[PDB]
Amino acid sequence: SIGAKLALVIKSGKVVLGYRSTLKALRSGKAKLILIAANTPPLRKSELEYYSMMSKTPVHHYSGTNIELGTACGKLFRCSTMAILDAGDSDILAD
Amino acid sequence: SKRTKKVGISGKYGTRYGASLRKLVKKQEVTQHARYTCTFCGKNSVRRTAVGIWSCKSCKKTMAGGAYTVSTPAAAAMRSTLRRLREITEA
Amino acid sequence: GRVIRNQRKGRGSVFTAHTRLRKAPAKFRPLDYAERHGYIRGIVKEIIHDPGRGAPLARVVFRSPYKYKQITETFIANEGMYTGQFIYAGKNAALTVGNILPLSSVPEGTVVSNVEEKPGDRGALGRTSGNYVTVVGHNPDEGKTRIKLPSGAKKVVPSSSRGMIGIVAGGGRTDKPLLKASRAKHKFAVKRNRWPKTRGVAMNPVDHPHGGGNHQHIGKASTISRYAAQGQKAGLIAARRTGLLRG
Amino acid sequence: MRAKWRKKRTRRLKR
Amino acid sequence: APTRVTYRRRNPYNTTSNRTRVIKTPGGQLRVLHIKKRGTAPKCGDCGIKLPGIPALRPREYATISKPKKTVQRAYGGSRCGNCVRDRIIRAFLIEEQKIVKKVLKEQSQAEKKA
Amino acid sequence: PQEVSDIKKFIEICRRKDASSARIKKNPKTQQIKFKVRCQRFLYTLVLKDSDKAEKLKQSLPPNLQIKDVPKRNKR
RNA sequence: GAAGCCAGAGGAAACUCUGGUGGAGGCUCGCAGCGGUUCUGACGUGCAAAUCGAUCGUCAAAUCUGAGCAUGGGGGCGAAA
RNA sequence: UCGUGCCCCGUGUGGCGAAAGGGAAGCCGGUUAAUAUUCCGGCACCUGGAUGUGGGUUUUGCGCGGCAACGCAACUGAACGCGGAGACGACGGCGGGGGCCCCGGGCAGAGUUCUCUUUUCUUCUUAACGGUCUAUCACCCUGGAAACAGUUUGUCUGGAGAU
RNA sequence: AGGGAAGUCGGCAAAAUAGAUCCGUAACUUCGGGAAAAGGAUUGGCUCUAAGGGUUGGUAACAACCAACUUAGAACUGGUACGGACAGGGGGAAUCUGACUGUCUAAUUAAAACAUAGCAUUGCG
Ligand SMILES: [Zn+2]
Ligand SMILES: [Zn+2]
Repeated sequence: SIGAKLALVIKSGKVVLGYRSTLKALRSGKAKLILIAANTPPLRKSELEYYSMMSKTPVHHYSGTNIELGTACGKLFRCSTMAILDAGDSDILAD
Repeated sequence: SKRTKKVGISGKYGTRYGASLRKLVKKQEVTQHARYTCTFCGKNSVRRTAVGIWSCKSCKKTMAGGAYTVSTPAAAAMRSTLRRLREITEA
Repeated sequence: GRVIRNQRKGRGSVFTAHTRLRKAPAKFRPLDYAERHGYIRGIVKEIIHDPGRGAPLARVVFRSPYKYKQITETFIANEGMYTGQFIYAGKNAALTVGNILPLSSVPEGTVVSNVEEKPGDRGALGRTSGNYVTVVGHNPDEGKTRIKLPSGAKKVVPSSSRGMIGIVAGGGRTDKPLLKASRAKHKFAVKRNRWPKTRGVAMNPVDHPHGGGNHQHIGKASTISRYAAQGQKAGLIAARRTGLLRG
Repeated sequence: MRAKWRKKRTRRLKR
Repeated sequence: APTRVTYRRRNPYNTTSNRTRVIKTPGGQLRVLHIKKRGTAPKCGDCGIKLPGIPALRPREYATISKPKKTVQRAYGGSRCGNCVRDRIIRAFLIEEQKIVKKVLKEQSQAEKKA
Repeated sequence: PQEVSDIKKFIEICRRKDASSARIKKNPKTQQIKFKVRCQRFLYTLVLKDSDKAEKLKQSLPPNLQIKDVPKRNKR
């Protein structure tokens, strides 16, 4: 599922976790996919969707909260939004 | 090092008010003074301000909930049947 | 004898309700064109504690359709309302917690709060904490709606009466015991002078109909007729049954 | 600021 | 060495406005000095934090000082904080863009329904 | 009371019309000299080290501005 | 010395024990204050038309208290004599 | 000339009530037989009203700088709106500051001194109002943290960005 | 002085205990208490020792400077007495009674009285 593909991306590819790092990746234009958790503030959600619309980057709306997104990434902290920069061995880009 | 075997938070009441009343009030005292995870920011910082009022220290959001609990089972069933009726009315 | 405490409570004086810490009455917006034909959005900015009321109140700001002005209203908060939430009051509003709709626009089985007995009185029914009114029947031909009140009563109201969707916040307040006398004192010193209460059997015959005697007793049946004189009503008034029921 | 002070300024201009 | 003091005004009660501090005069006399209440900082109208850069004074004391000392050179300066102003700018721009996209989509849907 | 740290500013304050008096305080324990001029609102003072620049500045004051050296005792 | 928290020893975990931290309670000893239990008490045309001494109850609160205001006699007010 | 006319806003339309609540602004020294933050001397502040000088802005008309938090001696702002201050419980420990208390040396003065006591005691002060340099919280920039870190007497903070 | 409640309706009154450190503490119990339960060992002065810290400086686990109050241990010594005045619980076994904190008859009764939380009933959409 989405958690297994995310774990494959963590173990294989490269990611950035967090709002500021996601903004830096979107400004650099190297972001391949932007994941936004359900409990993200709506202003930040719309701003990240606008940045991804400018950068021509797909957005996946993770149904869980930031606790569950951090757990799916394998971290012990919260993560509201994240960006992947290399898919690695996963098939996360074609969905 | 557990200091009280049974009374817990009721230990401030001493030998007064009756064992059964202390046992009853223990549940509301624990549920009232416990900290909760925020629905909006996910941090464990939601605490009761007044009766029915639950505020989060981090994101500064104030919610209306139960008297001693952040949400009541009646309100949860209300949400469930409400979304049932919303789905029925919409389609 | 003398004037009893029951009779003295109706003159006002020390028996009036407390006023200072209580800011604004909790009631709906006046019924207008926007609510009668479409919907209007308001922003919930504050959730406050009303001194003397167990239910929290909600300060919600709407816009004036006719002038350049912000209108603040005080609603009774339902369980789930939060600061920053957009609520929608009107006929075409959605069936969401905190929205105010006429009872004709809601399905049956919906529970509502601050329900109007008549369209325009800005809310009368189901206003305490943890209480709600159930929409149990509809009659489109007469424009009527049958509702069930927290007392178990069923009533028929016009379908244009408004009600906030949901259950009033602060439920289960009476489950916690009021262990100390000071807790009851603080509870009633913000409401009115009715605490503490002295029993009539511990009084004199000049003070109350139950007073007097070498032993503390009522002396007759505690059930008193409905058409008793003013001051003769002390105890169970117009009781149809008494005693503890098995159920 | 305040209307009295603004009125003082415009009265100084008018004079 | 007289170290005990008296009030200098006819209010003998320790009220909120009857606030004093102890000084030593150039005549070597330990005396009191009646002081005013502390001024509190102006706060943001949206989130409520103290606005940086604006002094904390009494309400009528603000009329004696100049305009750049009572405000910050920014939109909503001295009334809202910078984070709240930034959030207002972002929210305004995004909601106007959403209104434009919604209106274009509504016009396209209306044209499709008419056709 | 205000302190001016510039000789030319003290000169302009002396040429100001509101200046009614000037006086000189000589502190020998500290080795300094203070020139104090009384204007309408503020008393402006200039502090200098003991030197001939004090007497040069004394000459540099206008003659209409009356100047006094303060006494050792402030007798009434 | 109540919750909450820290460390150590166990226990698969849940939890158990130990040493701390913390400072709750219409908790307690007790000064002021408030009150008024006892004494063959003093005093009994007294200092006093209700006072004085020792003792006693309470002392972080259902504590004590001022000013402004409200309730006025076939009335009020009354934790009720 | 105006005392006469023309508009505009109109939802709402009184007074009393606190020498302990809210509130514009004064400190020091001296002075009388008796008054003093009131008199006298010095040094300030607030409010209202006019009205000049210097400086500032402007032929890019209503300032410039800093990424930013924001700064600077100015730096247009009617109607109509928004917000803040006024404006707030009780208790517990902790930290800073003033004043008081305590200890030591030095100058001057007083006392003790059969003996002892480099001794014991007394004065050694700096107001309002301003300038300048700093002062917990908080906020901003870089950066992205698990071998989790920072940190209080008290366990809170941090990918919603910590050290 | 000796006796120690033989006094008296009745231990009324007075005496006795009392601070701090340490050992130890029963029945009962709503597990919170009872509890300072009860019952014991000590306390003066002087001379010492030991422990508990701060600032600055490239195994610094070291130097220099500075600082005040607690705590423990030991020897010696006076004695009729060592919380030397002041200050300051007598304790225990039971019974009835009201749950407790609280309140009232100002000027003869403070209490099994009143109130209180908890419980139940009644009327009202
Ligand atoms: Zn939150
Ligand atoms: Zn803000």
